Amino acid sequence: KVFGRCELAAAMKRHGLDNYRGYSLGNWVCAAKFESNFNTQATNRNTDGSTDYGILQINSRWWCNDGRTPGSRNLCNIPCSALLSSDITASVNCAKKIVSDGNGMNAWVAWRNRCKGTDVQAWIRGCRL
Repeated sequence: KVFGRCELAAAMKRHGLDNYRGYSLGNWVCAAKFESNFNTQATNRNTDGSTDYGILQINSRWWCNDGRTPGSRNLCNIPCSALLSSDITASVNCAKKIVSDGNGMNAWVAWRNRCKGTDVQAWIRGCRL
């Protein structure tokens, strides 16, 4: 599913991401934009052989099982394919764990490089939330 911007913001808000570990909603929407272009089915292979899955491009090295990332963990206790569903529940719950791991949103390199320090509130401008 490709979410609309305000559609995704609402879903993220419902699932409790708005100010989760202090990160306003627009941080999460901005991250989603640059990680997946709001596409739940997005996948990307990393150089180390791990793969990123879903709207927030959650990596199989640590967070989900895909059966093909040697020596990896599955800390969200989910198959990586759950991260591609049109229902973002698994992506959001897993993101909660990731952002809690000590580096906050810096865990998402695109957030650090493209969102951090910008006017992220723009991402939710005009949305009925």
